[PDB]
Amino acid sequence: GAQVSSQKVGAHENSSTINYTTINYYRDSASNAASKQDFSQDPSKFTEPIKDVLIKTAPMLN
Amino acid sequence: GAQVSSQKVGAHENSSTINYTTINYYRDSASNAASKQDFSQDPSKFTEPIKDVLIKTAPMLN
Amino acid sequence: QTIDDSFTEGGYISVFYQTRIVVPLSTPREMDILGFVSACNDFSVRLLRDTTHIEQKA
Amino acid sequence: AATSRDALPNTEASGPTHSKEIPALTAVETGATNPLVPSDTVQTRHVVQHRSRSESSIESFFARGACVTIMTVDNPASTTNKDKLFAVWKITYKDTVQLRRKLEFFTYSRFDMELTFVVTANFTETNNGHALNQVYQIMYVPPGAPVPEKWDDYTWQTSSNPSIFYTYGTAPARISVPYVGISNAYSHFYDGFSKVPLKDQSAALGDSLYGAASLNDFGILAVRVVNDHNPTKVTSKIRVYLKPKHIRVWCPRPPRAVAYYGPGVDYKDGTLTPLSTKDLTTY
Amino acid sequence: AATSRDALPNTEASGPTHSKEIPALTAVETGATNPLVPSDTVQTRHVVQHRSRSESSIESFFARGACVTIMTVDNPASTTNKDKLFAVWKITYKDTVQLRRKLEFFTYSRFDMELTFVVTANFTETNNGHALNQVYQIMYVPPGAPVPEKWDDYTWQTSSNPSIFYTYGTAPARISVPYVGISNAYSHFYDGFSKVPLKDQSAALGDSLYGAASLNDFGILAVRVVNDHNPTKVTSKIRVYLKPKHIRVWCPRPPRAVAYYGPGVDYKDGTLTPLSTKDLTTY
Amino acid sequence: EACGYSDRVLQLTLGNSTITTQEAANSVVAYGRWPEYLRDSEANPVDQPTEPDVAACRFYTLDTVSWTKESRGWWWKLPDALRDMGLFGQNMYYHYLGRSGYTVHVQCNASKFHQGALGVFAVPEMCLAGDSNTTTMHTSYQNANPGEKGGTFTGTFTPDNNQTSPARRFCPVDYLLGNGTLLGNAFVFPHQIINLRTNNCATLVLPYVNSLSIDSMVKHNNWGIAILPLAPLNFASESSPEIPITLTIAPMCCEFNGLRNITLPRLQ
Amino acid sequence: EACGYSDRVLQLTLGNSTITTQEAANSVVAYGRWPEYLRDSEANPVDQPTEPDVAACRFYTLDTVSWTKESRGWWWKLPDALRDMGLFGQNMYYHYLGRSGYTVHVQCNASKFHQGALGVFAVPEMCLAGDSNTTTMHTSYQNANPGEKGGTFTGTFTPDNNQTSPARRFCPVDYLLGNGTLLGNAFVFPHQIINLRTNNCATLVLPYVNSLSIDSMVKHNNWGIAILPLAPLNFASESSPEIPITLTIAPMCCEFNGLRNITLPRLQ
Ligand SMILES: CCCCCCCCCCCCC/C=C/[C@@H](O)[C@@H](N)CO
Ligand SMILES: CCCCCCCCCCCCC/C=C/[C@@H](O)[C@@H](N)CO
Repeated sequence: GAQVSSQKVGAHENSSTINYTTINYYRDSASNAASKQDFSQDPSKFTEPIKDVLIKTAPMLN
Repeated sequence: GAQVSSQKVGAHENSSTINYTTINYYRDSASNAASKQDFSQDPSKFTEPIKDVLIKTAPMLN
Repeated sequence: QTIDDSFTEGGYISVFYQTRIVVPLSTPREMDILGFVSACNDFSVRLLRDTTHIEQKA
Repeated sequence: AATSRDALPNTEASGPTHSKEIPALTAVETGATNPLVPSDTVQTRHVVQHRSRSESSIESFFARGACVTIMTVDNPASTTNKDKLFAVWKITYKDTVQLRRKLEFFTYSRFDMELTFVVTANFTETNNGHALNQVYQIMYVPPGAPVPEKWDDYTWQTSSNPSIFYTYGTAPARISVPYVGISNAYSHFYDGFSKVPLKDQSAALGDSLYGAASLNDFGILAVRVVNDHNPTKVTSKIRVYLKPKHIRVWCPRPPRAVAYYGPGVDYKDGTLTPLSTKDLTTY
Repeated sequence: AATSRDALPNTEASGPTHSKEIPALTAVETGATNPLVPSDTVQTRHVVQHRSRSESSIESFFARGACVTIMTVDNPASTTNKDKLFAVWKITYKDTVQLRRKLEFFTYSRFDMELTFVVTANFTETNNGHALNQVYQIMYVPPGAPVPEKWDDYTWQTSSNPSIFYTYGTAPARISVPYVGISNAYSHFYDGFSKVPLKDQSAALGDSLYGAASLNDFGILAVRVVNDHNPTKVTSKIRVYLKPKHIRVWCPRPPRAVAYYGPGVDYKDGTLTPLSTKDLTTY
Repeated sequence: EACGYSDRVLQLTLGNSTITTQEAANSVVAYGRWPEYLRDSEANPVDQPTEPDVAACRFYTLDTVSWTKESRGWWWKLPDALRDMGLFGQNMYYHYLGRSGYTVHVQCNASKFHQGALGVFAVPEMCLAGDSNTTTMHTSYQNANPGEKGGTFTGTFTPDNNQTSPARRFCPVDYLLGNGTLLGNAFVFPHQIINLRTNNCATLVLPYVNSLSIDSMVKHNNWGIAILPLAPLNFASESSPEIPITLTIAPMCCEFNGLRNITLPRLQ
Repeated sequence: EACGYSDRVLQLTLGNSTITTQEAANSVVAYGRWPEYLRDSEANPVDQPTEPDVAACRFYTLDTVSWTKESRGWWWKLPDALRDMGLFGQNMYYHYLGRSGYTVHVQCNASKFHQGALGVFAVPEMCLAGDSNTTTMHTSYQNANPGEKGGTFTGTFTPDNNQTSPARRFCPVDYLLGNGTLLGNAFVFPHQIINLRTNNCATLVLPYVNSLSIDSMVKHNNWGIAILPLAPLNFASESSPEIPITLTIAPMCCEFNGLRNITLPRLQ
């Protein structure tokens, strides 16, 4: 049941992808650690909540 | 996700390559131990920084 | 740095009159301009830390 | 598909412009924010972007153990006239300000809760007698269950309730708790009441607190020192660290600008002037 | 392809020579060092080389925990008139000499940092009273964050800042830290200033320290004893061991030949004569 | 459209009511989410719901307020503001539970010679600050819910000092959004700005927002409509000008559960 | 564009500077020729040229002048007017030879109740008439080159009479284009008209014009920018109205040859 993943490597030694192994000991999801393998989304719903899609090169008001 | 490598063996017992097993527990590279699997390079950039490559058998100045 | 620092200084943002605010008669010679700031898609932050903008003296 | 730790968009080489296209010009009145980028208003060079928003992600932003309360308990000498002091704390993130302000950047939230307990003890009297290693009992009493009235009454049996038996000097105690809300998400804010004041019915009866839902959201934490009364009195303190994991948040809000005043949004006189003096034309 | 631990080049059998080739002769003026080997100036035998440069590699050279500072904190009797002493240390490798001299063999550096904390405590007064096992709180306060003013003020909540809760008598505390520099590499040396003195502007204003960049490079380490004031006073010391891992270095330099005098390259009178007396013609 | 069509000119139609506008700055849809009925996968109350449709899902025009040099701002709460509006209020009171979205149309016209900017904001769970410094969360149900006439913001925080017989009501200070946070940031919330020189009004399409699929409309207000003067009203030279701000709102895809006898609240 | 685009609304961007305009009468490109670098087939000076690019090829805003009922007109010379402008002036003085095109943007806004028409003209080799009737071609280098502040036209020719110590300067009469020819005909030259009722400004894109591929920028001025009131400024009823005329100019595809020590001219 071992879950193997990739570490986004910062400062590399004078020493190919590096990995880290994770295994869940408990039956309850809540007991589990944070994956940190999270997703980004486009701000649109907040920065441009307007009915009629807007084109930056053209006049906002027309 | 286990990383198996070779130990450069020093003083051998009256007892074929010997190996050691390594596994990364953390998601962050920084948390990881030092591989010590490092590389050497030729001193040239410091011992012979001269524009015109030099041949030891011949006159340095010509 | 998220603090006042000579070494990591950002520079100066200033505003001026290119020509001049012109208005006809029967109209207000004075008006207000509102200003807004936001981050471009190339913007990011790091090294999470506790803020000074809130406290609990006691 | 876009990962929190993926490199931000590269800056593209941009030359001069003499066109009918007006990116710089707009109308904030519409409710929208101009999606502009350096290359739209100035001549830019080509730049390969390596920077990431990894550390600013919802999980990353809260992925830190925060102190929500300090519980005080004790174990006196059998003789003392005053009762053995056992602690009863009503679970919440509002007794302290730091974590509360962060969670409050948003209206609704959802998450598995990780509680870590740091226990420290000490001697109170210029005495010299000693005390054997203490064992604490942290009992979780959910709304409805018999709340303890004595450091040693029947309730501490915990037949059904979850109890943590911590041993002094050992690695700080820790337990995980699922998303236990009676709603589809925790409400950082409730613009209403738990009761409806009915005309036909006496004023005092239909009355209730503003912004307050379940009189007893999540029950309480009942802590005590299991060890029997000791000749020499020893006072202990239990610091509770709360960390929100596997977390999700909805509907963003402007951060708390002025000193917190109670469990609600209420502000208090003399604290309403946050901003400092700084002239319009001074750098 | 050549590994740090690969056997050095074998010595090749070399016979007599009567030629126009002049290896022994050269010209250091060019800036270069004669790549000569025993077989070039003398008759050598064949030797199979087993020796390695494994231990002299950049990582191997620094792969050792070095003491960078000693923090002093305490926990007095409630009554004492003087304040409970909590420590505040500005993070750096220059407070001590050993590790600093090693890092300084080079201009620029890059590396993940491993901090190990050795904590030792003791009694100060010819008293006889005792004290329950102490629990230390090592809080990391980055530049900009509210620096603690009291062993017990609001800042210790560490809602966002990283804190290590160490328990006395247990295996020395340890944490890892990535390459956190605002630059592409740490600068062991900065031949310049954080400010540009502008004519048109008052002398005192444009002034700044020589060789000093960010007034606050990496923030500070704020340490305290979490336990409440104890009748009998106990003084503790926190020794911080710093080890540079996954390290890289650029532009080599001549080692510090004379006694360190402050955070910069400054030397002080009376310490400028390192070398000892030894005659030109004496073995 | 080369054919004529434009951002500034719109026509909204719900049930037997239609709204027209020749000077609009487009329209805003809160969090990009258009109002919708409760899905089976997300449903809670098992009983056949009551969906008034056109009878309630139409445009109600509240009491017109007056904007002046002195005005600090106005506030309303949903559904509270519509509680007495025809068939919508009737169905809201007859049922234990109810959920609803809204199309908020704020009307405010003037002249090419007038100045001023109205900051129109739609705030989820708009909890406001009380008038007391000796006690907290004490604002009475009657005062927290003004109904159609709504409430107003104050440029100054003046604490209720009558400990004996407390006013038990809100003290919403303008620059602090009436809730402890800086107004300058209210823009993170679904909104539009009514800038006299650019537009007659503001149109906000609000979805049903909440920690629950459906709730008590009488006990709890889902949305808060805050209107503050970002830039003060100003005309030609008149020292004390004035212009009306008319607020028209329409419930959407609204539905109700737990039917019983009508709820007669103690609103005074 | 049914999408929105229009002749009146433009956005010009050069280096780190950007100009916007919502009320323009299109833009003019002198003789239909867009500024360009010196071609190999047409090149003269054999040395590797200095091309400042973004450092000099950007928008410099000169000192804003005031337009009134009394104003007879204003004049400037290129490159003279930009001689003290950041990196462009520096590179111009350090080199023996230099060539450059320009994007001239004349800004002048008012109100729907104001009247007036500014005749903005780009004249090649704009040689102006002197103040002397006893001698000719006598106007001194210092006076012929006003720099950024430019010069001005006169409704009347008044001869320098001080034979002993001559003013040695220009007497450019408005109706004669300051050079012996009738103003009414200045339109044969690359130009635009700033008619208050129609537009805020005038945009002229000027190419490098001259009998030579490249020349002495310090000794010789290639272009002359003449601004005269075709129709006098006029407002509501005010007897003495006023409006600013701001002149912003940007060097283009500019390049330099014959590098040496900096040229320190006797400008006074
Ligand atoms: C032995 C230890 C057991 C610990 C038991 C803990 C269970 C109770 C956890 C309740 C979580 C409350 C988190 C905050 C919720 C608030 O925001 C609410 N007012 C919002 O809905
Ligand atoms: C709970 C413990 C957290 C520990 C936090 C440590 C983060 C700060 C580490 C800073 C590393 C500094 C290393 C030396 C850098 C100097 O050489 C600089 N002057 C050079 O750029």
